[PDB]
Amino acid sequence: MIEVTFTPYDVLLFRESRPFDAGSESVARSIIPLPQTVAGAIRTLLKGLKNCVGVGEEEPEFTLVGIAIGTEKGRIYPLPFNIIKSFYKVVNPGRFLGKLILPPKGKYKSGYVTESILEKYLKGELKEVEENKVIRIEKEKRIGIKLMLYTVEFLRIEKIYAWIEDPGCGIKDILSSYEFLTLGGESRVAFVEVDDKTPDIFNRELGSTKKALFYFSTPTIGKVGEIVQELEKRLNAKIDDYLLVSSRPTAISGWDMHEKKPKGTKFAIPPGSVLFVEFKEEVEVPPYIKLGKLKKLGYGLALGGIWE
Amino acid sequence: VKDPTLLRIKIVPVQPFIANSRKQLDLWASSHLLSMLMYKALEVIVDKFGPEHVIYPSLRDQPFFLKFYLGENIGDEILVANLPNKALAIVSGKEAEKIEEEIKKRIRDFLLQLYREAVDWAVENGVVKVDRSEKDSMLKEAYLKIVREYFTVSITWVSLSEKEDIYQVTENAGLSDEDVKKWLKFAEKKENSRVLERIAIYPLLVKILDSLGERKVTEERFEKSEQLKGWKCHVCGENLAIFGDMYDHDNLKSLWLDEEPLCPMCLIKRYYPVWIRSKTGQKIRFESVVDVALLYKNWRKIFDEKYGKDLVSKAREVSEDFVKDNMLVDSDLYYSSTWESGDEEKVKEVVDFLNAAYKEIGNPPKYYAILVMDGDDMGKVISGEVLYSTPQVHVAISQALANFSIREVRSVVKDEGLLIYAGGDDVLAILPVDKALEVAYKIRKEFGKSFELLPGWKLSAGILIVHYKHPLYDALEKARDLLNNKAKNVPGKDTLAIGLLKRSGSYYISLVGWELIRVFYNSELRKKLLEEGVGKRFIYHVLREVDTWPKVGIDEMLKFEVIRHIRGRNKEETKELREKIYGEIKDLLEHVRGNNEVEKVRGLFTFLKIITDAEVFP
Ligand SMILES: Nc1ncnc2c1ncn2[C@@H]1O[C@H](COP(=O)(O)OP(=O)(O)OP(=O)(O)O)[C@@H](O)[C@H]1O
Ligand SMILES: Nc1ncnc2c1ncn2[C@@H]1O[C@H](COP(=O)(O)OP(=O)(O)OP(=O)(O)O)[C@@H](O)[C@H]1O
Ligand SMILES: [Mg+2]
Ligand SMILES: [Mg+2]
Ligand SMILES: [Zn+2]
Repeated sequence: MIEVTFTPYDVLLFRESRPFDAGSESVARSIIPLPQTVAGAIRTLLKGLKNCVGVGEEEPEFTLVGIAIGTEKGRIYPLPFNIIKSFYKVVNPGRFLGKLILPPKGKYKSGYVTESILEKYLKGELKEVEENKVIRIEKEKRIGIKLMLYTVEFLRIEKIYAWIEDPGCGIKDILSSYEFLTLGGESRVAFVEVDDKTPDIFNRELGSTKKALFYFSTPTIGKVGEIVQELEKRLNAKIDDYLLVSSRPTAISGWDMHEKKPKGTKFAIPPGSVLFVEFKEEVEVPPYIKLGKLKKLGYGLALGGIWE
Repeated sequence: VKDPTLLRIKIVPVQPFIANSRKQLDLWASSHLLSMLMYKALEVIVDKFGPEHVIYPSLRDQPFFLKFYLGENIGDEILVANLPNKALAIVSGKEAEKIEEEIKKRIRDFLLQLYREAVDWAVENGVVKVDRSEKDSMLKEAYLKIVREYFTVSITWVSLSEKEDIYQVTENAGLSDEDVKKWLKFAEKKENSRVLERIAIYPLLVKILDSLGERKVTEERFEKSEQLKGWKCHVCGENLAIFGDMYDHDNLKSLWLDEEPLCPMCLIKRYYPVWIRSKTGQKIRFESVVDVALLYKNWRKIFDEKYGKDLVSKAREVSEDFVKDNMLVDSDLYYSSTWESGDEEKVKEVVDFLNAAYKEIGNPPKYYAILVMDGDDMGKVISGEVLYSTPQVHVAISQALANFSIREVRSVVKDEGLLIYAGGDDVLAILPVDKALEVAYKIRKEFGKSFELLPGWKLSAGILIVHYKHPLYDALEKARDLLNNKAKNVPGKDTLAIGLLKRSGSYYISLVGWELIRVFYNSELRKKLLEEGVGKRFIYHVLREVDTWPKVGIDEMLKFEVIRHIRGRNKEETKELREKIYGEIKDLLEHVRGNNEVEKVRGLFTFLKIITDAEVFP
C-alpha cells in the first residue's frame, strides 16, 4: 500500500499587463519564478495509466483505500459521533428491550480530532477529551467561476493523504516522477510525495473480543443492514446485535465521464459515524476494513475499534 | 385504551429540507408541509383514540386540528406551522404495529398525491413546457421513488404496563446516577417493591423510548435506494431533476420556467402554496424576503402612497410583463439596480424616477432578519418537572407550550413580519431589521411569564441580518449556527446571538443577554448615536482600545473615550451626558457575554457597530 501526500495550493493566474500596480504594491505581492518544476494534471495521467482506468468504467483498476486530511498538527478525523459535549464525553451503548441504544447525555457538537486521540478512542482507552483537544477547522472563502459567480467554501487544510492499493499500474513510479499535479475540476495544484509504506493506523492490533466497533473515516455507501451483512461474511462471524451512531445520509454524486452527465445520487453513512457490533463469538477486530459501494473510489474506509 | 403503550413519532429530515429553498415561499412551504406530515400521522392516532391520548404536541387548540378535523372556519392563523416533527401518545398495545404501518402509508400516499397534483399543475401552468406523452414520464417509478423515500416517518413503542426491576432498567439504559437512583428510591418507597410497571418510572421511560426511537430512525433513514444518473435539481442540487435523465443541461433548462429544473420534492414545494390556497383560501402576506425588508420604517407603505401609482405606470410602459393587478410582479422592481441588470430609454425613466423618490423618502431597505428561537435544556427541564399522575402533568406542560406558540408568539409578531414556524418553545421568523430585536425580546419575555433572577425556563436565539440577494440556504445555515454554536454554547445559555452578514462578506457577531435590548432601547446612548460620524469613530476607537487589555484599565479607557466623543450644546448638558453615557455603557456590559471585561466591551461595541450601520438601518 502506498501513501501519497498532497500539499495543495490555490492557483493565481496573473497577467503581465495590468492597469494599477499600486494595488499589488500595497499588498507587497512578490512573484518569484520556480525553475526546473515538473507540473501536470490528473486529467492527463488518467500517460499510460489508461491501462488501469477503464474507458466508460465507474471504478479504476487500482483501489483508493481512502483519504484523510491534515493540518499543522498532522492527520485529523471527524470527532466520533458518540462523543457528546458538556468537556467532551465518550458515551458507549446501553441496553433496553434487548436492543443496543445510545443513552441520552447531550447533543453532539462537531469537530475534528488528531490521529493520536482517535487511536486512544479505538482502543477503548478514551473516557473524555478536553475541549482544547477538539479541533475546529476554519472555512476558506473563494469566489467560484464555472468553466455566473459562485460562493466556494472548503476546509482550511494543509495536507491531503491518499492511501492506494496498486495491483500493477506502476502508480508509485508515475507519481514519483512529478513534483506538482493540478487537481480535478479546480484551479488548485499540489505538491506530490509518495511513500512505499502502509500507515500505523492500519497495522494496529486490537486483539479479540465480542464487543467491536467500526469508525467510518470516509463516507460509506450502503443501507445499514447490508453493511452489517457484509461485515458478518467478511469476518465470518455472526452479529447478534448492532447500533449505528450517525447523523443523516450524505448525498454522493460524481461525474460520469462517459455519459457526459452527473452520476445517479447515492446516499452514504457520513465520516465520524460509529457502528457498534456485538458478535456471538469472539472475533479478532481488523485494524481497518472496506465496506459498501465504490470501494475503489475511496469510500467505505472503516477503522477497527473496541468497546466495553 | 386496553393495554396502555407509550408511542413515539419522529419525522426527518427537517432543517436540510427547509434550507433547500430559493425563495421565502419555498421556506414557508417546507416548514408548513412538515407540520402537515405530522398532522397526517397524528390523525391516525386520533381516529383510534382521540386527541386526549396525544401527550405532545397538544392538539386541543391546534389550528390544523380545528380546521381539518373538527372542521371549523379558522383564518390565516392556519398559515403558521405549529406542529413539531416529534410526538408522543398513549395507544393500545395490540394496535401499535398497525398504527406504525398505517402512519407510514398515509404520509406516503399524501406525498404521492401532492406530487401528481403538482405534475398536473406544473404542466397546466408553464412551469414545465413539455410534450403530451412526456407528461406521463413525469410519473414513472424513478420520480415516484424519490417522493416515497425522501422523508422518514419512524415509530417506536414500549408497554406502560409490563413490570421490570426499576434499578436494572435504568442502569442498563445508561441512565443511572445518584439523582436518578434517589428518585428510583422514592419510587420503590411508594410501591413497596422495586419491580414496578414501566409507567412507574415514566419520566425516565420517555428518555429511554427517545433512545430506542433514535436507534430506529437512523436505521430507517439509511434504507434508501440509488437514483438515476442525470442533471440535478437547481434548487437543492441533490435529487435528480424531472427530465434530468433525458436531456443535456441546456435543453433541460429550456423546458422549465425561469430555466430552473426541479426535482420531485422541490416541485411539490412550488405547488404547496397553491394547494394550501385552494384548501383554505389563505396565503402568506409576505411572499419574498424583499417584501419583509421593505417593512423597515414603513418604507413600502410610504413609497406606495406617494409613488405607487406612477411606478406601476412607468413599469407597464417599459413592459407589460412587469405589471399585473395594478402592482409589480416582483417586489425587487422597487430597487433601481434591478432594472439596470435584470426599451432602454423607457427604462431610464423608471431608474431616474426611483432614484428621485429615494431623495425625498430615503433609500429602500435591502437587509432583512432571520429569527430562530429555541428553548434551552427543554429535555431536562421537562422531565425534571414530571419528576399514573406523571403523564397528566406532562400533558399540562405540553398544553402550556402549544398555547404559547399558537396564541402568544402569534400576538407579538402580528403583521410586523412573517412567522413561519412556532411549535412550542421553538420559533422561525422573517422580520424587518427594525423589529427583530423587540420581537425576539417580547417572545422571550412572554415565555418567561407562561413558565416561572435565576429563571428555570429559558430561550436562546439567533438573529441573522442579511442582504435580500443572499442565498437562503446559506442564511438558514448561519442562523442555525448562531443559535446552536454561539448562543447555546454560552454557559447557562439563555442567550441571543446577533449576526450581521454584509453583502461584501464581512460578518459581525455579538453575544448578548436579553436585557441588553431593554437597557439599550431606553438609553441616552441610543439617542445620541442616532443623531451623529461621531458614533462611528467612537465605536472604532473603543474597539481599537480593546484588541488587548488597555494599560490604564477598562473604566479609565471608557471614561477617556466618552470624553473624547460625547458633547452637548453647553458645559452643563455635556457633563451630564458624559456621565449618563458612561453609566449606561457599564449597565450594558452587565448583559454582554464574554470571559472577561475586554471581551464584554468588544461584544457591546460590536453590537453597537451592527445597529448603527447605515446600509442596514438607513
Ligand atoms: N415543521 C418545522 N418547521 C420549522 N422548524 C421545525 C419544524 N419541525 C421541527 N422544527 C425545528 O427543527 C428542529 C429539528 O431540526 P433537525 O433538522 O435537527 O431535525 P431532527 O429531528 O433533529 O432530525 P435529525 O436527526 O436529522 O437532526 C426541531 O427541534 C424544531 O426546533
Ligand atoms: N412538550 C414536550 N414534551 C415532551 N418532549 C418535548 C416537548 N417539547 C419538546 N420536546 C422534545 O424536546 C426536544 C428538545 O430538543 P433540543 O434539540 O432543543 O434539545 P434541548 O433539550 O431543548 O437542549 P438545547 O436546546 O439547549 O440544546 C424537542 O426537540 C422535542 O424532541
Ligand atoms: Mg438534530
Ligand atoms: Mg431546545
Ligand atoms: Zn430539489
